[PDB]
Amino acid sequence: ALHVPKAPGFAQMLKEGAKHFSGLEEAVYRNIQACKELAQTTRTAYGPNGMNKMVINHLEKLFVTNDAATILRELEVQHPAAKMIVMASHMQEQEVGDGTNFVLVFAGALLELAEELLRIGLSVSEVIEGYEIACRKAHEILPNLVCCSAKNLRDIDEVSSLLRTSIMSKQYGNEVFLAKLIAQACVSIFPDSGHFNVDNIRVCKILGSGISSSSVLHGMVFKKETEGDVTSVKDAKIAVYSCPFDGMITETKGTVLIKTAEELMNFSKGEENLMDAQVKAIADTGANVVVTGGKVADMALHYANKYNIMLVRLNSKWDLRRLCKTVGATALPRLTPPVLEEMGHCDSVYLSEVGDTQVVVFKHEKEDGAISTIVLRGSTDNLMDDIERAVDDGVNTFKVLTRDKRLVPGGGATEIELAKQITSYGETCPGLEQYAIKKFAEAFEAIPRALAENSGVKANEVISKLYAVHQEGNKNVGLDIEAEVPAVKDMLEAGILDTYLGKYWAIKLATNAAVTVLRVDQIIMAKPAGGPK
Amino acid sequence: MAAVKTLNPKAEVARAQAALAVNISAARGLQDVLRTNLGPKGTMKMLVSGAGDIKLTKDGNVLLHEMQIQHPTASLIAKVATAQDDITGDGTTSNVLIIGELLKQADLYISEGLHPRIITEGFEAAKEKALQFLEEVKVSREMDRETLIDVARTSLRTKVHAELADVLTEAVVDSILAIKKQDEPIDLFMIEIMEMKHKSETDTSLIRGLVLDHGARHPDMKKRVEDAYILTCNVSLEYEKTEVNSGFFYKSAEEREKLVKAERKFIEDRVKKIIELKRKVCGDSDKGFVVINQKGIDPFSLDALSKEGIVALRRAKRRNMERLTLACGGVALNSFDDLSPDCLGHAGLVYEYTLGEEKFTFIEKCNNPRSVTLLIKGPNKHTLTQIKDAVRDGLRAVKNAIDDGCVVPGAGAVEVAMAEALIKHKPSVKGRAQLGVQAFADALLIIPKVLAQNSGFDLQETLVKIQAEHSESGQLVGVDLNTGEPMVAAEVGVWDNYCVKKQLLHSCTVIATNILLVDEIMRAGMS
Amino acid sequence: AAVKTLNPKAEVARAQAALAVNISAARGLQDVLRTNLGPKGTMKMLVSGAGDIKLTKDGNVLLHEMQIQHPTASLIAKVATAQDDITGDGTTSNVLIIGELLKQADLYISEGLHPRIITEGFEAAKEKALQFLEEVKVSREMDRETLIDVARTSLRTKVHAELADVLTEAVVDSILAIKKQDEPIDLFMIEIMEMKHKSETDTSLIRGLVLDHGARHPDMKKRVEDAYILTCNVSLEYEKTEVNSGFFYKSAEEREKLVKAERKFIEDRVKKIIELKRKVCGDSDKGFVVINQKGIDPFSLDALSKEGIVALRRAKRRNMERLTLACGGVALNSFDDLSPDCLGHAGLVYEYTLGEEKFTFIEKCNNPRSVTLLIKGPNKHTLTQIKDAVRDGLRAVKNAIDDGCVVPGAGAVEVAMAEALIKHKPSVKGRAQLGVQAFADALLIIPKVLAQNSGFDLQETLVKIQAEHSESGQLVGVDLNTGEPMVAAEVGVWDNYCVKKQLLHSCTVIATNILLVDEIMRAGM
Amino acid sequence: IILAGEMLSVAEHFLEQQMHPTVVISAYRKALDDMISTLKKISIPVDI
Ligand SMILES: Nc1ncnc2c1ncn2[C@@H]1O[C@H](COP(=O)(O)OP(=O)(O)O)[C@@H](O)[C@H]1O
Ligand SMILES: Nc1ncnc2c1ncn2[C@@H]1O[C@H](COP(=O)(O)OP(=O)(O)O)[C@@H](O)[C@H]1O
Ligand SMILES: Nc1ncnc2c1ncn2[C@@H]1O[C@H](COP(=O)(O)OP(=O)(O)O)[C@@H](O)[C@H]1O
Ligand SMILES: [Mg+2]
Ligand SMILES: [Mg+2]
Ligand SMILES: [Mg+2]
Repeated sequence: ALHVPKAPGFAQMLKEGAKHFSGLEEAVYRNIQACKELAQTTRTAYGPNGMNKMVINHLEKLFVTNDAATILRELEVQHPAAKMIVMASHMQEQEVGDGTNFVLVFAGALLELAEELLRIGLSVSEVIEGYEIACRKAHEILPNLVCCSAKNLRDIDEVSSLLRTSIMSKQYGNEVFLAKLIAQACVSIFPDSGHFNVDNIRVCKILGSGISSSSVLHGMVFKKETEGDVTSVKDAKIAVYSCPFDGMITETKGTVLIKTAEELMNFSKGEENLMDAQVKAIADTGANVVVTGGKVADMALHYANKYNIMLVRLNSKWDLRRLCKTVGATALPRLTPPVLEEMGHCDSVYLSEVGDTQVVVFKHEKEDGAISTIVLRGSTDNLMDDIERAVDDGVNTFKVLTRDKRLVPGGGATEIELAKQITSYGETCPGLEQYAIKKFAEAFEAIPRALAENSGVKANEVISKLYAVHQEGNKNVGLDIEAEVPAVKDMLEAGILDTYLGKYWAIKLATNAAVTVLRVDQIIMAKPAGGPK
Repeated sequence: MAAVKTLNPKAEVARAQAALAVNISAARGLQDVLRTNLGPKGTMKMLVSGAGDIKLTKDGNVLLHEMQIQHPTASLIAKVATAQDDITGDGTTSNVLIIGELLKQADLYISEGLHPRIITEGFEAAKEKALQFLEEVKVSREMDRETLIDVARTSLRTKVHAELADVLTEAVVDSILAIKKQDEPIDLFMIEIMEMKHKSETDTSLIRGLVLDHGARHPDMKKRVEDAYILTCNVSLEYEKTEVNSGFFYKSAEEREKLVKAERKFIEDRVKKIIELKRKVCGDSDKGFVVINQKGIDPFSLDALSKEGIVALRRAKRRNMERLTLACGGVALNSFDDLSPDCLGHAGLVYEYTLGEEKFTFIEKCNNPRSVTLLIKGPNKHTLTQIKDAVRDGLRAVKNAIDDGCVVPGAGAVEVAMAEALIKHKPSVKGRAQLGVQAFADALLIIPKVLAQNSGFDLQETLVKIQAEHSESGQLVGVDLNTGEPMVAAEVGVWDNYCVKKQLLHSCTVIATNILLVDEIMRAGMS
Repeated sequence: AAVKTLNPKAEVARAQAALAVNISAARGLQDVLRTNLGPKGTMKMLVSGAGDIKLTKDGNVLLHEMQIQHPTASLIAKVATAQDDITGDGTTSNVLIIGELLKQADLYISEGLHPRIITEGFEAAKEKALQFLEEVKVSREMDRETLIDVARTSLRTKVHAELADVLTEAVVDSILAIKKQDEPIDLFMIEIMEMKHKSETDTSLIRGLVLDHGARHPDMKKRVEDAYILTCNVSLEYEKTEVNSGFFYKSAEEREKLVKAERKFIEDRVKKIIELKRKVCGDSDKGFVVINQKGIDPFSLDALSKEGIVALRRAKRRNMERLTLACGGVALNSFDDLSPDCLGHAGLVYEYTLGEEKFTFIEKCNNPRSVTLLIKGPNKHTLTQIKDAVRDGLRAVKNAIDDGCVVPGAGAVEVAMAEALIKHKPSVKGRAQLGVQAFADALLIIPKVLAQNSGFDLQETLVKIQAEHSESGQLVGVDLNTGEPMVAAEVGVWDNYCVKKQLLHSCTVIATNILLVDEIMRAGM
Repeated sequence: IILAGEMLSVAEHFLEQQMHPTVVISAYRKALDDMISTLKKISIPVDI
């Protein structure tokens, strides 16, 4: 009478390390608690007043940032429900580029309120149906909340003003300068064709001079040196070769069969003459810069130096393709001289040193080109990485604006308006789904609440003021960051705007993740065993 | 203790009633776990692997495979369910439930001193009668689109969310009707199932063509060709080494260059054959070639093809040869010795889609494709896996319905009627096998019980309501999962595959009979 | 679970797991103890850790001697222990009925029924069953024949047939001897002495006492025909002063005088005994036996033997009352005022030597109100088995005497009760009819187990018996030799009414409590 | 036990909303006083 045996049936047949959780308390409440914990971990990094977190992964690498997706990626999340929410956040990052923290916070609030509803008496099916109805209502409402449109994407000032809000959450203090940089870089790209490519914006991180010294270059920068003696060309005529800069050899097996003394004495001289002829044929087309994707032979280098030809050796084929795009050359597969169509052109190619790193610069004087690069300076590697993350967020925002030009007021104004309208709609709806609809509406309060908490004010006063102001009829009013007391101000005139498409996708994904978590009723976890990767 | 333990000391043995107790306990445990899967109102289970992969599922076979169980009887039942899934593609949870209830009902009499042999004899007599009744009750009907839609709904609603099921029904029925040749067996290999991971779950749809998970490897090839000729080939266009160890011998750099230029003549001949065919077929820029190759293409040949405005794909799947020849309508070529415009397929639109680091090529707007693809879209990997399993079940269900014109009313109506018929037939069975017949009928009654239980209603009261309605009316009334009242499953549209029911009866009876007759379990292969 | 979070080293079974665990344990106990029921049951060998051998088919002994560490097993063991302590019979039936009640209840619970409805049905069925038991009991005058029938019905189920036949006469005669009209029966007045020198059939009843100790001084007589019994509780050995006396002398003569004078206190009481003996019997024909609860030192033994007095020392405390009731004297704690009227009389006293142990027999009493049973057997385990059997038989006969009623056995009463419960079932509202049916089926386990142990088949035998009962209305049981229905009253298979009532009450209560347990939890560490 | 658990559960909501525990404690004490008052008000007498 001192031991409780395992119940007969499945409990006894379970494996040695496996776990089985079933029912509300064992499974659903535990999943909700785990998701709430994850949301709490990421909550403090939300908004302009969000705080960076220094995360060290299993490889002893240091990450400091407030980008929610990066933080979740570097955290070794183990609880499977939190894993599902992290997958939702990563999907939001991949689809849009911003709103990962919104997805996480909204999902956490939804799951918390779902636990509340389950405790007061509702069933899982009713809560799920209520959330689905409320999500449909929110997606219907949102297009009516659009305040203005981009209406121009070739203007530097307009694009910078549009992109300021996206890169104000990260790098709050100095966002105008970064906005101008990213606006110039994006306007260089995005030709008359409506298609915009994110990969056409390259980022080069050169350490030392503070991030205020960063600039935008219409071309590319490679952190390497020239093979030859020539180190500067002012009327570049780049000829790109994907093959090694050496005499091509057979593919099965090549052996030099010598049968007489004369052949032995003439072989090396003939090979050298052939290489010289090939290099001179290349040079006679006017080409003065040669870019090769492979190694450079010594004889080829010597003959290129004789004919005053600049040699650059690109290790990665991705860089070779990007250079071909940005110059206008075709990567030849042999050592044949390039025809006039395949010959690339650039305004200036030269070797230069920035800080203590030698770089090769392919610079265009024109305000155009397929590929543009941003040279990031700074006093720390981590700082430059964070600035690069902010640049990526801004570029993704520009891409979204190209896809959809509609914008909604930021600073929690859209969330408060959505909450108010969904609460109004849910009151008219009878049945047991009204509780779920009202909780879905209330879950939108977590965004202004997080903003107010991070700004250091009382969230409740801010939310009450927002409801009041939206009650008179101002739907473009959000909280004011630059105030020590809870206060609100108009966001349309302040320019604090976030993309409509981002909000739409974030709401959809967060709702889907919360519903998917709620649908689970049993968990059968296998023995963790190993799995290093 | 026993003989085996005497001969082999490190042996585990269960004898006489111990074997029956062990087997019945294992069956009861499996049944207790799988009770909650049955029906569209069943609960969704979450499975985490050792590596941490998350799988949301409701399928009985999928759940059984991902169980953390090492029991022998569980292994036997899992094998039976695996066979059921392999052949009919549905009814795994019903299989497990019926086996467990058969064993429980048999034990209910065996514990009263009755021998298992009599129970098995009653089981086989009841199975014969039940098969006769199922033959009587099936609804032979030519199946237009509506009946197939009803069957696909009856499966997919049980597998996934209602709205996702509504989309998947149209998808699966249209695909099956597209690939179905007249009075010919349906080849399910001709429906490619491709997963993309960017849109929502309801964005999955049917493409009247083909989708390939790879794209052109040359940046200069066209990303979208409006009018396209299709060349499906199984010829390697990359460099090939001689089988008999050739090696090259030269005495000068010029000779080496000559040998290098002349070592690609063999491949260049085939490339120029393709180029000549393309120039003969289309002399303008309106049309174009898409060359899908099962074998690789080296960069030289890719460049040579791109210079002529030809998009080429390499390393295609083996099944894609048949799929393209059935969709585009060309001829798969293993050599270019005699290639003519008549062997070229056609496609009304070919374009490439980029998703992250993966390329997808769409071959659609075919004339009358006999092979289509089901593009599965979702935000999560586990969502994609769940949709793929549901689509497999729906495809199997629709194909099963097409195979035989009959279809069986669902919602447990058939089991209720079968149990009543067995009870009526019981006096005709001579001897104590009437006990086995009664046990078989009560075991068949498990499906409405579990359906009513999962729907939240009372079990016994709902079942007696259904049985009373069926007895007084004679109709095939099932369980209405919304109200618990009797409902005519035929009129509403809750249909079940006749082959699935027949397989359930046969396999469940066979395995239960074999298990009941087991009187010893031995593990003495060690040492 | 919630509990495991507070205490990580806690074992918890919750919801259906608790029911499964409890019912599995009950079924295991039932499966073990099925084979015990009825005279056709099977002997069980019980070997302890030290190697002791016990042969028994008693339910309580078997329950205590299995190696079980289960909570439900512990609860059922406590219930059976109470049953044995109060009534002395029905432990095996207790376990069987509890197990069958839980099994029948689970048969309906697994269909989604809530256990509360089952317990309500159990309560209603128990009330109706007690009413029927009151209606069916047979009030009789407990003569010798009826008591013999009851004793046989117990002993035949506990031991071999011929041994049971001997023990019937022994038990019935002892109970009739010690029982005073209109007075509760004191079973402490029946001494159970065991000897290990002859066959098991030599167990008999002695109209007196047998003492496990004999005379210590060799010169005392080994056999006295007519004796006066002096039952006393007075120390006859040297006693030390309570206040640390000590002796002080100055010569050897003084030491001798002090040695002689220090025995005067005990010598006075010895002289009192001797003078009383001389006054009572002035010849050598009569005898004098002194049975003392306290010790007697060798000096006093020698002094008594010089007068031809048999003296026994360190007797059992109960033997004072037993000798007072049998011989008829009075137990004395002092010799201050002793008269020839304080002496009991015995018509024969003799000593029997068995190996290293000696026994004293006190027979031929006038009207012994306290007797002894001499268990005899060649083995220790045989003696233990006979002791358990005679305990059960004495309890059965005492129960039969206590209330003038007795119930027909052989499973007849359970069959009739089940039929009456089924007939009464429609009168019960709600779904408690399911609990009533479960209770009736649980009650039907006794004829089923009897049929199995007799070697027949359950269903056919049970339907034959039920059909006979329905057609005739008589109390028909199970004929363990033919399997046919048989009237238990006519053949003499009787059961104690108190035992049946206790069975019903205890089984219903424990089953109701177990069915209502939804969590088994061990978090005391 | 149930009441104490529920009161702590509902106080956690306020502790997570930048409310100092002393305010919650004062509110709870006022609530307890009014609970005592109401319970005494709705009581009924009994003759033993
Ligand atoms: N100057 C500002 N004043 C008030 N709110 C702002 C301001 N800039 C940005 N926000 C708000 O910050 C939120 C963005 O938070 P962020 O840290 O970018 O999370 P995510 O990256 O998940 O979008 C937006 O909802 C926006 O309304
Ligand atoms: N809409 C519905 N209403 C009532 N019963 C249904 C409905 N859909 C399906 N059913 C019944 O529920 C059962 C579903 O079984 P299912 O969960 O698919 O088990 P398996 O996967 O083993 O086939 C079928 O037998 C069918 O008769
Ligand atoms: N000679 C007999 N013929 C038929 N039935 C009998 C006979 N003797 C006893 N029985 C039945 O067998 C049962 C014996 O139970 P028993 O082994 O004494 O269990 P317990 O020791 O727990 O009382 C009694 O209920 C009685 O009705
Ligand atoms: Mg952001
Ligand atoms: Mg199915
Ligand atoms: Mg007994």
